[PDB]
Amino acid sequence: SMSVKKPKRDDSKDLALCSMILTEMETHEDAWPFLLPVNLKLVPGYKKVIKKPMDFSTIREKLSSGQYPNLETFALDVRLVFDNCETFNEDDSDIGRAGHNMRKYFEKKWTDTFK
Repeated sequence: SMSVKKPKRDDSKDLALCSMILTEMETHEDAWPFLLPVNLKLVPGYKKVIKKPMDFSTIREKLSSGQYPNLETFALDVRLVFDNCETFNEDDSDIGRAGHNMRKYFEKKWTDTFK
């Protein structure tokens, strides 16, 4: 409350650490469905169904240009990429499996880097 603060958690490295995580996601072999925005002209249904499209390149640009206020807003966009993927793709598809693999990969790096 006013003039009553919890001890200040050091957030000075968060930008660099989220960048490193994102590099590792970018270079994973199963990243390929996620590297670029889904082409809304060429993928029937995507535009209407997926209200907030997100992809690694778009997160990378947001990150590089100070559009994440804190590390939680960064994790929300990463999770959105996987949530969108589950919304649109069957679990038993290459892309569906890719999404589950990447989300697992991300959540471990997240916990190990910050928790």
